[PDB]
Amino acid sequence: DIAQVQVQNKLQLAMPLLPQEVQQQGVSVEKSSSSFLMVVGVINTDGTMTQEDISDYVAANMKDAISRTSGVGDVQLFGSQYAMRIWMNPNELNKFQLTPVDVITAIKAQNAQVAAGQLGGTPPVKGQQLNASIIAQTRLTSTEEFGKIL
Amino acid sequence: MPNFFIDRPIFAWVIAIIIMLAGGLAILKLPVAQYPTIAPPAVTISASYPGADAKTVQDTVTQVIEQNMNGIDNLMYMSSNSDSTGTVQITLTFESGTDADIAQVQVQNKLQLAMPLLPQEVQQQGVSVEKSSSSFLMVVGVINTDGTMTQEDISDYVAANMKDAISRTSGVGDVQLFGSQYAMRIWMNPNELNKFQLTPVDVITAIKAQNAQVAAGQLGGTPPVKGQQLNASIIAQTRLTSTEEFGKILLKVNQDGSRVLLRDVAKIELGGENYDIIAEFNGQPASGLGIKLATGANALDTAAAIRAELAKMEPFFPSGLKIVYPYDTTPFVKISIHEVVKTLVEAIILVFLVMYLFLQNFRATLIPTIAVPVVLLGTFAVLAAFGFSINTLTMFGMVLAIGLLVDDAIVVVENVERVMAEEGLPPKEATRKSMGQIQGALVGIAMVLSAVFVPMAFFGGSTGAIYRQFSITIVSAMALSVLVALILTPALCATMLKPIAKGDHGEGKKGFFGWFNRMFEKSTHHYTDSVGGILRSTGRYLVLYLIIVVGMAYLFVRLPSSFLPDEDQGVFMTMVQLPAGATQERTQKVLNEVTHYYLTKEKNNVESVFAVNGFGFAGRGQNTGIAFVSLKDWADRPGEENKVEAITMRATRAFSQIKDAMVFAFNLPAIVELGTATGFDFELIDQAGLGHEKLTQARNQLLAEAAKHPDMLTSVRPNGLEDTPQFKIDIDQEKAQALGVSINDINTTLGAAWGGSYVNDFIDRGRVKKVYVMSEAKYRMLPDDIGDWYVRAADGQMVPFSAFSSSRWEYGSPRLERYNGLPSMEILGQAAPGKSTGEAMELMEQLASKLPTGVGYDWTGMSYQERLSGNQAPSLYAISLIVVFLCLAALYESWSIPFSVMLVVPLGVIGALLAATFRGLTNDVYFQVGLLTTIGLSAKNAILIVEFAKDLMDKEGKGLIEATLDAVRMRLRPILMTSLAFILGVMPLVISTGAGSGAQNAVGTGVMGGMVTATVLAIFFVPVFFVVVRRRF
Amino acid sequence: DTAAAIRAELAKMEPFFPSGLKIVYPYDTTPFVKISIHEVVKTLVEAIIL
Amino acid sequence: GADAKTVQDTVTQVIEQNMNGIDNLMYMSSNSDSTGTVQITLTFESGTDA
Amino acid sequence: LPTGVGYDWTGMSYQERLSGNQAPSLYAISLIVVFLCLAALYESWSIPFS
Amino acid sequence: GSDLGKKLLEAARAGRDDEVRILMANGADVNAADVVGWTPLHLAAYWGHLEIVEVLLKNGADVNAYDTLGSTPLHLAAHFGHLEIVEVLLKNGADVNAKDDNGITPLHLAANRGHLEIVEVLLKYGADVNAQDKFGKTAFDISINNGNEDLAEILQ
Repeated sequence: DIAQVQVQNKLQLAMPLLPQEVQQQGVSVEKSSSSFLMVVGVINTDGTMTQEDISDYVAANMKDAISRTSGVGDVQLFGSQYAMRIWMNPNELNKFQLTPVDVITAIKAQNAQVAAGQLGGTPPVKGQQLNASIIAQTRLTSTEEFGKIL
Repeated sequence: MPNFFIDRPIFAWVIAIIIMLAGGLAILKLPVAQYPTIAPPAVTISASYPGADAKTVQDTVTQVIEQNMNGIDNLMYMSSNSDSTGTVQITLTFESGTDADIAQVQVQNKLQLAMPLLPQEVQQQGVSVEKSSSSFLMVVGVINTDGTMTQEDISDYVAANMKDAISRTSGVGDVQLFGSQYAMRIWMNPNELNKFQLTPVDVITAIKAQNAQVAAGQLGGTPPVKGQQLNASIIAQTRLTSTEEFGKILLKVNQDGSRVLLRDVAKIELGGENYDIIAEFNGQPASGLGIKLATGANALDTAAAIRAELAKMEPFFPSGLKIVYPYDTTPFVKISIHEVVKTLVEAIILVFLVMYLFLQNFRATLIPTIAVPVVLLGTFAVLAAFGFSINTLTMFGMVLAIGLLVDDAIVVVENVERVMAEEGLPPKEATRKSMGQIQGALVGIAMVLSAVFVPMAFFGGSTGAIYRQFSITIVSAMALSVLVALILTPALCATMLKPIAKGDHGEGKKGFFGWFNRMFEKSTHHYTDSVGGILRSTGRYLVLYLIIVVGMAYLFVRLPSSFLPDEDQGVFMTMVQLPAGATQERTQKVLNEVTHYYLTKEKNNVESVFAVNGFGFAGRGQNTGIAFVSLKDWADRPGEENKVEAITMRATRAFSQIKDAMVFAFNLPAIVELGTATGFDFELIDQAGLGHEKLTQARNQLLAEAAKHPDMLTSVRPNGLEDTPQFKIDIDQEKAQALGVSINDINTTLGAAWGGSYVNDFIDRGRVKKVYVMSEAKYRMLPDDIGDWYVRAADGQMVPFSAFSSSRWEYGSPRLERYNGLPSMEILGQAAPGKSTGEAMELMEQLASKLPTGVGYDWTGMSYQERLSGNQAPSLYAISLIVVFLCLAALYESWSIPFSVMLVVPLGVIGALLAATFRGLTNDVYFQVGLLTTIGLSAKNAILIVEFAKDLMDKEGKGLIEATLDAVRMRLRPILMTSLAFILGVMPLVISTGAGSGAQNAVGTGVMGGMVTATVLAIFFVPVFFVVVRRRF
Repeated sequence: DTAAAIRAELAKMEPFFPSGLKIVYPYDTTPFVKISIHEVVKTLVEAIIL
Repeated sequence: GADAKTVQDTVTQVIEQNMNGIDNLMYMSSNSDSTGTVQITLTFESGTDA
Repeated sequence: LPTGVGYDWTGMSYQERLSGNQAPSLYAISLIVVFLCLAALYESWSIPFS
Repeated sequence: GSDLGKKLLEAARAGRDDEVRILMANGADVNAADVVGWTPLHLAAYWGHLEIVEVLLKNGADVNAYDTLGSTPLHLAAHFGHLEIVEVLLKNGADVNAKDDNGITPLHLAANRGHLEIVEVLLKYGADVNAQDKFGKTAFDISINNGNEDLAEILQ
């Protein structure tokens, strides 16, 4: 424990030096044995479930609840979560005089959760009878909403 | 051993002396706290994304810190609560015995790696991991009579000057603050930025550029040239110190040469960081800071040092500053620990005089007055060596041990006084001859009592941490009692005693002593003849045993369970909850009414009121509110009508008339950090990706189905909040580009205008304070003033929010709670007055099986511990019974004899079950420990009867009946002495009103009620059981 | 103890699995360490019998 | 780049503001240079686990 | 010195006066503990005094 | 503002028929309004609690009532998919071609989500398929941005 603490008191000096493409993917520091304690498989007896679909269910509904278990230091996933993988086409990007950076800016501008504020906030005025929370943008939550991105 | 300490008495003394010094070296060094740390450790990750809602937080801060809390040791919960103010609070909970420091670093670290997943607006405000105790040793409030100040000035004077001064205090721990220290605020008027063609974005830049700190370097800086004789640091423009300077920073300069400033656009002040917490001390605008003490520090000395640091600074600060103490619990700790010391010294006095009533000898009475204190002081030493402290538990553990301490002394004293009278022996030989009857009995009693109490220390939970205090204390107190009974007491009886004439059973000369001796002999003859008549006829007095057992089992099931009683700590609390969408002015109107009540109708009992708006329990919104009501000293609140059990009911009945507000007055629980009320913390979870709305449907459904069983469920409450009105702005992405507007400018405008923006840091009097830029209230209260806000396009032309956006209303949660990563909603409740808790548990985990698909349940709080336990008590007490039977067979050298002792358990239990029902007490932990003490001393009084008898049948061959009669004759005297002494010492604990009444009574009622029966029933049934078991074997 | 905590937490999810999902255990060393101590327990019992 | 007083107002005096509440601490010194470098040296009682 | 200007020791100079204040009680504890051992071994309050 | 309107409002969003009819028996204001301008009709439509909406307008509740922004119970029933309530509010005299401050009719709110049943129900009663919000958007342009072909076929 104090070993992990000493190790991770030295990363706190290095993380500022790493690129924002690493910090944003998540750095990990963990006690662990080198061998697997146990492997837990998930299958669809009937069908209609691709590896992607079982991997997502596993990563979402059963992985974070096990890594919180006491004794478990590392949990590897034999698959991966879902993600709005956005496959692009250069022959349709030059046709419109675009580039990947212009797609990225649009995405991280239109998929956002904003600190809009608070109707009837604080400090208020004398004679206010309303209090409410403003809502401007949200995360697009689906596949058809990423298509309407301008 | 004892025969060693007869010709070697001085040796004994130096032991006693030592274990007195070792005690005195502790009472000076032992910490004094009201309760120890029994709750499971918990650390609260707190964050604030300001100007936000519950889903923004839930999807940016809470779901992120929750996916990255991996690799934590001894974890139980991952609870979470996200609010609409932007405050997120995640609560972990680690098993008992877990170190809080190691856990806290594991959390801090797994979070410091999850920090570059959150926005660039939470990192600035930062997240603050800290331990959860919710136990304020005391609160300190600061008032201004003159009225010149506000909350934000008193709070700043408290932070810049006092918080540090009282943090260096000895044993002070963490220091929390009410209000906020100065922060300079820039209130913008959109019609003035609309005039100069500006936005609340060029302001952000003008402030981030003209308040930063810049580095330059040095003159003569190495690597230098040959001949340089000067090195000197260089200083470019640094941070801004005064508000006036902030009015000089330049935003633009028009083509006409006019210079635009902030003074011409904004209104600059020094206010607070968050205007949401509003404190009032009896209507006076006030502030304050809460103090919770460190681990291993005396609360009394800590509070006396705080009150001294605050008087050391009383004159320095301006006129209009008064220091007050609304919430202080040390005036109750001093009493609650001082009202048991006068109980112990009263018990030693009562046994000093009982032993002058029966023995009639000054010297024979000094012996327990020397032993009992030695044992108590050695008990304090053993507490110190183990790290334990002085509490209401570690003291009420040695209070209801005092019987086991007086018994092991007067047993030795009166037996030698009996031998000296019946055989004319001198003290030395009489003590060398008596202890030959008892020195095995005391060891067996030690083993038996160790088996009776030790299992209580393994109970496995939070309650285990209480039972452990009790068990350690009593076990140490009896282990030292037996030792001083084999070490010191005999050496004292061989030296301080005085010889007397044979056959002098005790006659007295003239006064109450002659009448007493004579009536005692007469009543002893009567009791001997009565017990003989009983032995002549069994069945009766053996079928009455089954009557007693059945009645005891009947009383044991009609006795409500509990944990710890609520008592009068001199302070209580009041909660205000208005409808959803309620503002600060309404809640302050309600709190003014509450204060007016408490200061007009109950000013004879109430001394002060500290009303806090925005600081409620189960919510920090604009809707909630709380008040800490402080009362006068108990001497000024005589009677039972001026206690909290009554003020709470009057206040609740009076505030039930407050319309459009749920108001609730309640006393403080003994363990604030713990839950109580025999309730349960149930909670629904969506494990199939359902929304919040379907989960609300399922919750309302389960509730509508839980009012169907009022036979075992009374008040099934949702602890959270119901959805409320919220404002939705739906931007049009097309018209934001056609008019040439940047959306990251639209959103920046909206947020910095309506929610606030931490821009930068500035200096004030050598201290760092924040810079907030917000819209003036007048312009951010209602819709239809949105369009008054202009954002500038790239063409230079300024466009209103009306061209981009449409608006709408939507019912949506202000508070979103989680449990172990998954969405969730908590449910409270309590079983009906006649039913248990496990029955309600099984019910609404049968009702939950009828919920929609994807909705599960879980138990938290005090209900999570009852599932990993429940079968521990019978198991541990069964192995205790086995150890007792074996330790008694080893003592009597027989497998049959032990039962004559094991049948007096239901004698001292029914008396307590009767007293607790006649006075209306519950099955508290104090009552259980009292049951065990009565059992212990009943078995101690019975073991010696059996030992004496079995010894008269072997050493003398007197026979069964004759031996039994002579034994009950011998042991009658000390039994009454013990019972009477302890009953008198405990009577005050039953008469007690005011301070520690619910605890002193809970202890003494049961102790006395069970002792009367274990006395007047054990002198008749144990010889019956002895002769029965001997006939049967 | 860790494997038990797991095989429990999994049981805490099966009722909420969609139609078709099944849990399998293709690799676990613990079924060997509570049999290797059992075949020696019964051995030292046979020892006192003999 | 910061001078000796800026770091006191920003770094040293806010950390020695939080360093109160610790177990078995004999004393604490601090130093604040002109290069911005800052040191805070806490000294605990003997026998304490570092 | 002027008012509001105090002094305190650190380093080895903390331990020097800590020991100077420890020794008085040490000589007493080590004296009233040989008294008791001798009284024990010989069972006389006079032998230890002599 | 009155003690009967507050109970009506607390009961309509809760889904309690006996209590709402009892409140209306003692002379409760069915056209009461929350601080935002939402009557028991608005809440019954937002949360889909019929047996309340049929019970309110039977007692003179204003169906075409508009809140502090211009939204009517249709906008709320059409934005969420309550057909049993849309075909009822229209039967009791609800303006299918209503317009709030923003100009959005129940067509834009039923198309932005894709409730083709309710879009059929609304075009059955004369919903202008060429109306506009303040941005210049018909239900057709909305169906096209969302990319729903069914609605594209519905509007010809």
